[PDB]
Amino acid sequence: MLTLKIFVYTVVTFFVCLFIFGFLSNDPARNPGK
Amino acid sequence: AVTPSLKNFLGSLIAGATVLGGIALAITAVSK
Amino acid sequence: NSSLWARFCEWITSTENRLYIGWFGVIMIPCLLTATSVFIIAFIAAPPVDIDGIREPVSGSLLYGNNIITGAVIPTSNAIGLHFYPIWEAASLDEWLYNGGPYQLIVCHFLLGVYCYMGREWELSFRLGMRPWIAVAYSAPVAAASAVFLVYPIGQGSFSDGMPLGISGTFNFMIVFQAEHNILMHPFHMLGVAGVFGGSLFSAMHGSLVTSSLIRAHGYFGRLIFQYASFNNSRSLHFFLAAWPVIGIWFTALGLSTMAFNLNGFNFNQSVVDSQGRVLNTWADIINRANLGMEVMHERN
Amino acid sequence: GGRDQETTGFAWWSGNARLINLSGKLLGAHVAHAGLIVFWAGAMNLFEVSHFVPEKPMYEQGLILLPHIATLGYGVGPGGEIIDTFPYFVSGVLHLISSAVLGFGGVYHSLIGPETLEESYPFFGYVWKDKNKMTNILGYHLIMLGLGAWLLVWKAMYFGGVYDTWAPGGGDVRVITNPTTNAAVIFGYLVKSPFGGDGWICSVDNMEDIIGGHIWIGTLEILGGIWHIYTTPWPWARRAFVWSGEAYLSYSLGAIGVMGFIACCMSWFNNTAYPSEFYGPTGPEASQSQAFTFLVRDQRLLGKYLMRSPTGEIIFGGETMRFWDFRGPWLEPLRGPNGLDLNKLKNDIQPWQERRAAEYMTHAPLGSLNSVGGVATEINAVNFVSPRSWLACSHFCLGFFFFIGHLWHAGRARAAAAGFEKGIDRFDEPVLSMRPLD
Amino acid sequence: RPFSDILTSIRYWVIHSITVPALFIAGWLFVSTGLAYDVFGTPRPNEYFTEDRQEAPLITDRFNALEQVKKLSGN
Amino acid sequence: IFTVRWLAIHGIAVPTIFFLGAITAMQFIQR
Amino acid sequence: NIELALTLVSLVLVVSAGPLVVVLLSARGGNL
Amino acid sequence: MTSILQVALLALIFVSFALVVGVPVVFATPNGWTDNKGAVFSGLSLWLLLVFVVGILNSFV
Amino acid sequence: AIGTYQEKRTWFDDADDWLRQDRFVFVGWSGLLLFPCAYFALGGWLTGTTFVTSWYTHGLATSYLEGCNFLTAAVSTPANSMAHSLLFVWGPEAQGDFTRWCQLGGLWAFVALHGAFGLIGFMLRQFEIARSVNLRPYNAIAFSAPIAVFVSVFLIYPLGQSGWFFAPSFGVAAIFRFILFFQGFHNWTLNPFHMMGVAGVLGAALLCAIHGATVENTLFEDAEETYSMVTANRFWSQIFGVAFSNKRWLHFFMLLVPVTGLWMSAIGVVGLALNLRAYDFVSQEIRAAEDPEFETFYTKNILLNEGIRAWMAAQDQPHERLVFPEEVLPRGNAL
Amino acid sequence: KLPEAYAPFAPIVDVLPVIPVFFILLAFVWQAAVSFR
Amino acid sequence: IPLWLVGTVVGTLAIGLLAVFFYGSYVGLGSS
Ligand code: CLA
Ligand code: CLA
Ligand code: CLA
Ligand code: CLA
Ligand SMILES: C=Cc1c(C)c2cc3nc(c4c5[nH]c(cc6nc(cc1[nH]2)C(C)=C6CC)c(C)c5C(=O)[C@@H]4C(=O)OC)[C@@H](CCC(=O)OC/C=C(\C)CCC[C@H](C)CCC[C@H](C)CCCC(C)C)[C@@H]3C
Ligand SMILES: CCCCCCCCCCCCCCCC(=O)OC[C@H](COP(=O)(O)OC[C@@H](O)CO)OC(=O)CCCCCCCCCCCCCCC
Ligand SMILES: CC1=C(/C=C/C(C)=C/C=C/C(C)=C/C=C/C=C(C)/C=C/C=C(C)/C=C/C2=C(C)CCCC2(C)C)C(C)(C)CCC1
Ligand SMILES: CC1=C(/C=C/C(C)=C/C=C/C(C)=C/C=C/C=C(C)/C=C/C=C(C)/C=C/C2=C(C)CCCC2(C)C)C(C)(C)CCC1
Ligand SMILES: CC1=C(/C=C/C(C)=C/C=C/C(C)=C/C=C/C=C(C)/C=C/C=C(C)/C=C/C2=C(C)CCCC2(C)C)C(C)(C)CCC1
Ligand SMILES: [Fe+2]
Repeated sequence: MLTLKIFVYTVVTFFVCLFIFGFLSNDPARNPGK
Repeated sequence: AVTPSLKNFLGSLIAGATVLGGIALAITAVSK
Repeated sequence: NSSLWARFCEWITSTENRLYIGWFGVIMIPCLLTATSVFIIAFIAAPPVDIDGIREPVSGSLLYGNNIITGAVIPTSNAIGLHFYPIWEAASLDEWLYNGGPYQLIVCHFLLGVYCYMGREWELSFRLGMRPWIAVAYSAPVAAASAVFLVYPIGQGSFSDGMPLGISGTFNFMIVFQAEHNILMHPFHMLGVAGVFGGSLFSAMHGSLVTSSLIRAHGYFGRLIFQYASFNNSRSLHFFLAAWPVIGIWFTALGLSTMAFNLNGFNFNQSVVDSQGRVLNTWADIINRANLGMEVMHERN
Repeated sequence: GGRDQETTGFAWWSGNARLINLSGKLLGAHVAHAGLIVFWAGAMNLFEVSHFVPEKPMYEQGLILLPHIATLGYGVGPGGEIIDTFPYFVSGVLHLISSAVLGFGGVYHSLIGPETLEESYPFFGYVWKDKNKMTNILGYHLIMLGLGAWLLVWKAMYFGGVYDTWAPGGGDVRVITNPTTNAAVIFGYLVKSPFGGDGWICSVDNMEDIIGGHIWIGTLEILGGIWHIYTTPWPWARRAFVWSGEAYLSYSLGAIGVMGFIACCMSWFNNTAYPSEFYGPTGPEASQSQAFTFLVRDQRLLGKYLMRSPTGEIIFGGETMRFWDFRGPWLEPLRGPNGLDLNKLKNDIQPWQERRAAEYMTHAPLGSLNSVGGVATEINAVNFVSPRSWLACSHFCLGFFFFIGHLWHAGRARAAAAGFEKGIDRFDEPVLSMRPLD
Repeated sequence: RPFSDILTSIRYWVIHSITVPALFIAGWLFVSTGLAYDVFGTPRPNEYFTEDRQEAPLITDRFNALEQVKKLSGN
Repeated sequence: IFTVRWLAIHGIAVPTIFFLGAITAMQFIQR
Repeated sequence: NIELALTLVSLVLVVSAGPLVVVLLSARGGNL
Repeated sequence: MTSILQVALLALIFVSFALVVGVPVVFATPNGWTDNKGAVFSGLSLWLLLVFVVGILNSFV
Repeated sequence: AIGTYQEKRTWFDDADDWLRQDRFVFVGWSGLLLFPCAYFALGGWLTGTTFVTSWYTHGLATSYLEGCNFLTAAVSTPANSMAHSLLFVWGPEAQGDFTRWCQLGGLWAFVALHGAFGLIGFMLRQFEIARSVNLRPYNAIAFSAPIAVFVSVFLIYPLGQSGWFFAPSFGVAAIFRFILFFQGFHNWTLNPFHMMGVAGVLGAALLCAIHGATVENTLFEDAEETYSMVTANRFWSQIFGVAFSNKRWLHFFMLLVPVTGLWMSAIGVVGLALNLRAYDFVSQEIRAAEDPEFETFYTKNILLNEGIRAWMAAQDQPHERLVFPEEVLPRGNAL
Repeated sequence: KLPEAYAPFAPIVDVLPVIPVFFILLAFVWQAAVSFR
Repeated sequence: IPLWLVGTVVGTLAIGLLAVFFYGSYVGLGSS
């Protein structure tokens, strides 16, 4: 059960880190013509 | 009017015919 | 992110995929897939669950003498209440299944998935260069899902009160909810019924009017209804189509959220009385008699 | 000088949107709205005081503000009894007069005054894209909020005190002497899960923790205010956020909707920052009090109303077993390390505990929109819906609406930043440049 | 002729200044005088139950229902 | 004057006003 | 009785406090 | 005493109603604030002073 | 004068010309059936909710005069003794006595029949207006669904039952009573036809919301379509997986979903009119009977239906004169 | 209840809390007077 | 008479009628 707990925690942390870093990667919203 | 029910039903028939005639005459008069 | 020359970042945000993943999809796809797999598995085969800690193992698995209509994923045991019950807390997998843990797993993963689904809707609204309010419209069914799966357990203090993930389970949840909170008489659910009926009404009218107009509209509707149509321009008509069902469902979800915290529907029992004080029955107290039947039969004890 | 749709591009149903770039008129609207908030505060405080009988409990009379003032130890004695109603009246009156001042100010800056005060008053002028000045305003308001939190701290510590409902023999206006400033204790409330048991910050169980957390938040907000006044956002901050008025409104809406949900849950569950002597029994508290009073009544004339928790503790039996996490001032004295112990339930029970339990049983948060108490299958005999139910329902509704508003405004802010607010460019579209195979 | 013109004009207000209150008062006398109970058959608050009948009335005869309702009511 | 729209509006309104008066009167009724 | 009459008077005065301002602006000054 | 407080507070009620009626129309009417600044400021000062004296009477009572 | 091939003007031509004038309100020939019938249906309902009582039919006080509000006011159906009598003012019962006719509950029959004919007149009005401007009458075909629902639940269902008593009375609370009555007796939720109808209604609401949101969001900046079909198609292809590539078929689907749902609901209620109901699964019933420990949400639903029936029949069916002693009323603790 | 000195002024207080609704209606009626510019 | 003033008056009377209806909902018949 503890192994499952650690595995699930690692999976969730990995996916949330991917989410956060991905949104940090996206270029800021800018207007090319203005 | 052999029965009160038949008398009432015939009265209703004539009343509805009167209503239809009235609406027909109204549309006729208001047409022109 | 930034994996192998940012190839992973390029692929996640790539719009050439048949289904746009997106950074919100990075959380939706695993969450929704986990919820889907666990729901399918539990529906197909799962031991009976004590929906209440009275030790009455309600069964909702197909293999346990159920059909699609009757089959359901039983809510979590009332003994667990609002406690977090993942697999690693139960003494064994059998105990986890016996207390209805799959229901919390599915509900949590599915709620996260639908939230990230609103997120993906925004992401592809922004990527394709259009106005991002399809997520706002989708917030209505998501709001109702949260109300029935998360807010109602929170208010009632137990996940056993959440809607079972089934059809007959859904009907039982609705019957119980009417018994305990008089859902029909609450103005917010009344407004939600108005929203759904008007949504169907306007869907039918819009379909018929556009189908008839597409010979290759405004005058027909104007002569039909005596007040004519204010939404002469198609943009306003389509905003009205968006707004009516959306806010109706927002308000029914909010009504359910309020009843979660024990704010029931209108109670007009004994509203009208005789001169001597004798209670004169109305439709309200016949609804009350029905509610009494549902309430007494619910309390299996 | 209200302009019109053609000159601003916003119709009357979006009229306030015309104030995005009118700094002075926007400030006037904000001050008028603050005057509205304070007007309602004072008016409802006065209304409830006019409709408040000290002998009855506040929750029996549907009072919302009066519990809030009483929780600060204003005109309340031991056990939740009311000594005098003057503090509540003066609170309401001061709110009303301050609201008059704020309303006069809000009418100013809006009807007549500098429409755009960017040049006349450079200190108060701001451009949404101007990160430095927006951070200056943010830091000023962080300093104000930290000062408010420290004012609460001073009220609790160096004043008459705060109403501690966990004091022995019920509760009373206690003066906090050693608030728990331990960082680990303070932040464990954040780290605590928001599920049953832990409960997140809604599980605070003593005014010491509340005042310590308020000390910490006041200090942190002061430090953040001086930090933001003297700093510009980092390149990552400038890259990860949309810098426009509607973007800031979106951020505030999301945070404030989260806060609304938090307030709903804390008012529904917490009974230390929301003492049950004023706001009435928590739903879990009502059920546990029902079980406890049935237990003592049947003992007057163990398996009937006691069982074993899944963890192992001794808890109340029946459908109230789901509420075994409830921790009340009237129940803890007879609670041992192994849940509830029979010896204390046999001897420790004082009459005040039984009286409070019966009172909480009678006034359960069950209710209806007709202000009719009891389950939906109950005749019209009583008129009571607990203030906890009203607060939780209203603030959940408001929090959900403001989350929806965050969604709307954040979508619109991203569109405006990227130029999609008008629509899809007719000449060319992002879709027309992509492969037809979806 | 259009709504704006007809409701804006004072002729509508003056002609309907003596009629709308007249209809409101007509309804008020219709209710207060008890004529509504007499004409629509609604029992008054003091006659829901008679001395003979102390429960909700029930009509069994399908054809001979006029006399049954006459008996069940106060009449 | 006695147009179709006139007839429709009056048929919808005169009973409406009468019923509103009746309802308001019974609001303050005995018991 | 008298308290209800005073409440009604206060309510109508409040209800007119705003419409009075808007009608005054519409007539006097014309800013509105 | 009590009657003096009641009359002063009724006067405050009426002055506040007058301010509600006047300050907005004074501000929004063209050339309104100009040439009437003295009148509106005197009204506001009277309202504030009357609130203060009402509070003083309340303290005495 | 005017006609196909030099046809002399007749009275019918003048009447048709007057009835089809482009005045403020299109009367049309169908107007003669719609306006009287619809007006009298609305008036009858309003009068019944305001003045007429339900004391002598249902043993209820349901009107504004008696003390009921908008929610609890209704035009109660006639007593079960009247069976399927149309309850004319001149009928064998209430022979011209308007007061007693109102007391008999005949006002419900008045409202129901005049509303049925008003619905027929409104469908005919849709046809007439569609022909007037030469458009396909798809709106009349769409309205065939609500007419089917009304005929099934207000006319066919009571006709299949013991009388008008079990029709839905025209009222909010009364309609809720009807809904709970179906739940308790017919297990109308479990009926597959109701399932299809609710699926259609919720799908139509979904289509309304989604179409409005997407058309308003795929609008073009600043004779020609105002929103980007390609953009919406791509968005839904890459979000959901399926998207509408044709506006014609999209709007026809929006038309078809609710109409089909309501028609299947009407078929199901026709079935319920004869008590032909998908109440129970015999296999699950026997499994539960043989195995006391076995329990599912379906068996719980059956128990709740039994509770509704037994606890409501005492007041909802006065004609039966049911007096259930407290010992026989089903209870959860008695299982 | 209210203090004795303000006891006669109960009725006005009874209408004070409803005034924000009157403010939103005031915004709407002012816009109507403006004719929805 | 301005149309907006007519609308304001109609809305105020409608709000008053609604308030009267609810008051009766809380006192008199249908109030228990
Ligand atoms: C946050 C609200 C806010 C903001 C940003 C402003 C900003 C401004 N006002 Mg406005 N004003 C406000 C509220 C506000 N005012 C209110 C509530 C009133 C009614 C009393 C007025 C009445 C008013 C008038 C009549 C005038 C202005 C003027 C001005 C400008 C210059 C003011 C200045 O620098 O002198 C500041 C001078 C001081 C002496 C500072 C006093 C600060 C003390 C300490 C007050 C207490 C503040 C403290 C934080 C406590 C907070 C209380 C809180 C709990 C409610 C500036 C654009 C003037 C202008 O534009 O023309 C020149 C002008 O003529 N204002
Ligand atoms: C309570 C919330 C609130 C607040 C604070 C504001 C504030 C404002 N709005 Mg917004 N608005 C609101 C709600 C609100 N509105 C709502 C709900 C709607 C929908 C109907 C609108 C629709 C709307 C539009 C369409 C426009 C505004 C505009 C404005 C500005 C008016 C500027 C001006 O010259 O006045 C114009 C008005 C007048 C000259 C007459 C107003 C007189 C009223 C009756 C005064 C009432 C005063 C009060 C009752 C007395 C108490 C105070 C006293 C003690 C001194 C101002 C900043 C305008 C603007 O600046 O945009 C460019 C504008 O165009 N608003
Ligand atoms: C801090 C809060 C806040 C602020 C400052 C703004 C500010 C703004 N919004 Mg946003 N908005 C918010 C919250 C906020 N909004 C929330 C919470 C929602 C979700 C419901 C929205 C949804 C929203 C939409 C959909 C739109 C705006 C728009 C606008 C702009 C013009 C609005 C206007 O003129 O008012 C006009 C005011 C009215 C017409 C009055 C509305 C009256 C409401 C419908 C009745 C409410 C009844 C009752 C109180 C509800 C209680 C519910 C209860 C159960 C809790 C302006 C920039 C518009 C825009 O163009 O933005 C640029 C726009 O299209 N907002
Ligand atoms: C024009 C539209 C219209 C329509 C379609 C209806 C339709 C209906 N009404 Mg309504 N009604 C209307 C207008 C209308 N009414 C008006 C204007 C009034 C106000 C006076 C009423 C007042 C009213 C009341 C008070 C009642 C009805 C009722 C009814 C129903 C039964 C009527 C019936 O069978 O007898 C009328 C039917 C006929 C006259 C048959 C018509 C066929 C021809 C024209 C007659 C025969 C002519 C022939 C040449 C002579 C044969 C002679 C032969 C005997 C030898 C039916 C649903 C009753 C009901 O069911 O309520 C529960 C009821 O109680 N109506
Ligand atoms: C409860 C839900 C509901 C209501 C109230 C409703 C109402 C309406 N829909 C109409 C149209 C439509 N309905 C449509 C699709 C749908 N409509 C639906 C559901 C509803 N439709 C659904 C689910 C669909 C999807 C299939 C279409 C396609 C149309 C139209 O073309 C038409 C329109 O233009 O839409 C605006 C109008 C019919 C014309 C008229 O005035 O009647 C004239 C006839 C009358 C009034 C006589 C009937 C009287 C009936 C029997 C009631 C009498 C008693 C009282 C008045 C009511 C009692 C109420 C209590 C129960 C509370 C009307 C506004
Ligand atoms: C006390 C009454 C108070 C009423 C409210 C006050 C306002 C006045 C309202 C007066 C009318 C009230 C209703 C009558 C109440 C009343 O007292 O009725 C009594 C009366 C029945 O009287 P008897 O049956 O005793 O009379 C026997 C015969 O002499 C006539 O039937 O009914 C009629 O008047 C005829 C029915 C209506 C007309 C015929 C049917 C109409 C439908 C025709 C449809 C044809 C089809 C067309 C297809 C297109
Ligand atoms: C801008 C504007 C607006 C808004 C505004 C606002 C919102 C304002 C507010 C304002 C305000 C918010 C104000 C206030 C005022 C107040 C006052 C003026 C007060 C007074 C008081 C008094 C007088 C008192 C008395 C008393 C007491 C003390 C207690 C006891 C009792 C008595 C009552 C006696 C709008 C949008 C609409 C439009 C445009 C314009
Ligand atoms: C007083 C109190 C206390 C305490 C308190 C505290 C300790 C607080 C804290 C607080 C905190 C500590 C808070 C925090 C918050 C946070 C947040 C809210 C966050 C957010 C985030 C976001 C929103 C993000 C976003 C993003 C990203 C991720 C990146 C990319 C881009 C974006 C922007 C999207 C106690 C219990 C003792 C007592 C009672 C109460
Ligand atoms: C010859 C005949 C008849 C007839 C009758 C009629 C034709 C009636 C009508 C009636 C009517 C025609 C009525 C009406 C009524 C109305 C009402 C009762 C109304 C009400 C309204 C309301 C309550 C409103 C409200 C509101 C609100 C407050 C919210 C906002 C808006 C509004 C305005 C919507 C009778 C049965 C005698 C007998 C048999 C044959
Ligand atoms: Fe469309």
